[PDB]
Amino acid sequence: KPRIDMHSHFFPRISEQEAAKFDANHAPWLQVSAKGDTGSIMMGKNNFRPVYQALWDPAFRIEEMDAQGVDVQVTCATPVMFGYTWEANKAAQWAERMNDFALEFAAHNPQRIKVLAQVPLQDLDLACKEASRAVAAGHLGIQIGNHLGDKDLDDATLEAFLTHCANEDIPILVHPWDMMGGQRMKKWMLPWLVAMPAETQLAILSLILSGAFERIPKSLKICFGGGGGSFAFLLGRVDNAWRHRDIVREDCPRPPSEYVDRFFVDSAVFNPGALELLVSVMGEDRVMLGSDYPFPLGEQKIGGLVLSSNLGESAKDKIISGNASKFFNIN
Amino acid sequence: PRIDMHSHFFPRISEQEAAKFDANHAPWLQVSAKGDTGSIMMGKNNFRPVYQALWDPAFRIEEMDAQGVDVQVTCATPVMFGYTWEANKAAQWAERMNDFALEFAAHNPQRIKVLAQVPLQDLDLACKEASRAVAAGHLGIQIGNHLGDKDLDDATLEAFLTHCANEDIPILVHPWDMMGGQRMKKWMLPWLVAMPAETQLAILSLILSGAFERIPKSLKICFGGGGGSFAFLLGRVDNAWRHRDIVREDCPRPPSEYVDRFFVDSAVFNPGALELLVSVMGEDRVMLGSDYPFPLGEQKIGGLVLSSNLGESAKDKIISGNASKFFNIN
Ligand SMILES: [Mg+2]
Ligand SMILES: [Zn+2]
Ligand SMILES: [Zn+2]
Repeated sequence: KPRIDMHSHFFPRISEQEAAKFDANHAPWLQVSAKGDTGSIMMGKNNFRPVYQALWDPAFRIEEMDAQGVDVQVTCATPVMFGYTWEANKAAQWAERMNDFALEFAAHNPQRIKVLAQVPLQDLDLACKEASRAVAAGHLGIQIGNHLGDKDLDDATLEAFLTHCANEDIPILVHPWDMMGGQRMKKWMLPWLVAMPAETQLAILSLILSGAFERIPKSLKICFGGGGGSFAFLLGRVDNAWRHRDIVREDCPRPPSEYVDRFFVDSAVFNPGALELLVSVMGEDRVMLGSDYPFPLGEQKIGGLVLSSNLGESAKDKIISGNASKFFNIN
Repeated sequence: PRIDMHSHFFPRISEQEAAKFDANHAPWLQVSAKGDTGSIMMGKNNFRPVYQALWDPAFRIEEMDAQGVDVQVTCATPVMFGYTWEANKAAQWAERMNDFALEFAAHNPQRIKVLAQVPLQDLDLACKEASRAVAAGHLGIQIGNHLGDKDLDDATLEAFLTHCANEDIPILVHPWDMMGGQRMKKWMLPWLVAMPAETQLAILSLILSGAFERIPKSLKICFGGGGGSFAFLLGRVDNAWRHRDIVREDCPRPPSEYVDRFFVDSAVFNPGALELLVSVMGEDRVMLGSDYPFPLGEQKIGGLVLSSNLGESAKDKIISGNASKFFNIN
């Protein structure tokens, strides 16, 4: 009965040169200090965002997985690696290259470290190919971004991808990215605080209200990050709209709240009360422990929030261990 | 007693009276022969179908009797903001609407009270208009968090709040639609996603910019629709403030400390969500709002509060207490 944290990130050892072979303006790459303790994700010549050793160093990662008490970690690509705006073939190469890095990262000790794969989601055919290929090679599932430009999960291209995954029994983690807002949310990390949970909610409602869950096989294992954003809280607002407006009701047959039996969320909500509403809405079976390691905005003491909760001992075990062992079939 | 502090009206404006300001941007009210329906018209195009309750105080009174609702605070439909029009035309528009709300109210000023609207695109015009209208009998103001082309929180908006803080003008802040552009086209998603989020953004903008430090605690200000997702996501904000010096930069106390500087209405449509809202705002800072008459307003006004596991003093505060002191209503 170990701790399994199923939402962490990594960034591969890519040089400006190798990145430039893909796109000297848009391919992210990794610059490490000469010491080797600090580092920066770089976009072309520009500095994207400063980072640290646990993101790229698998040996170093463990030592922190030890002091935190985490026994198995699922990790996946930092969202800046997605490449959804690039040209299909170039992106398909990129995903493959990235997914091999993830295996090299993982293979250092593939018992405590599982990976998820990225896919050229702008191109359905290549995206399925990469998903299958990658899982067959070791990955325990896929992580995708919650939208693709003006396409939300209700889009047929994205509904088809989910359907491929269900049929192939490949678990998906859905991550918000490329946040809405435009020029309204520069300061104070507002995009992490306002737009990310809104993106996630939108993803979730898009599946539910479009009807998608009626068409997508119940075998689909799908998980949303950040506790489903602000979903659980505004659900009542949503049922109410379904109950009193035909246009909200058109493509959605059952009341939206019944659909929480079709997906999973992570536990990253940062507040005991918020976590108790979340479990209430989702059930102890559908909530998995996620940290967002090693980003500053993640919980510094992984598992801490759940562990301190006024929750059943069985509930805690599930969220901390049980649910992801099933979901990702880690054993 | 029982107060509804969140609701709307629209005026009996003809196409021609509208035409004066604009015959294609100023909205007007079309009414059927069997005056039970009709709709808000923009130019000559149907803008939105509208039930008789949205005008006619008489009819509303009778619905206010069915619904056990003793007093109602009602303000403009966001359509008639016009925070995009030229500063002066919008001040003249603002002027008229605020009179319309006064004739609407002069049909039962015990049971019907109104807030005014401002030409927020111009600080002075908006300031003056505000002072005038409360003096005219409006119990306060409703503003959006937007202008249509605004960025939601700058030193300008802060200045306005300060004016109202000083002249004791109470404020209801009401959310905008457009955040997600060419997305959210179906299922009323702007109402379900964009609006909650806008409202959380308005709140967090006051808190993280440090505005509450520079604003007189006499500021009386309420956020619509439960504060959007604010209460549920507050944990996330505190965590950021604690681990990112940039979040902390202009915010000297943890953001959750500032909940004593503002109010929220209770429309969260769910008992579990209402308990959490209360746990965060405290029973003293949540008021009963229905968003009547709109289809997405609560249908049985008060029902979620009345039917809850809150205390009994708690319920009297939400139903009655808070709104009495907030607006000054006895
Ligand atoms: Mg589309
Ligand atoms: Zn993440
Ligand atoms: Zn409203």
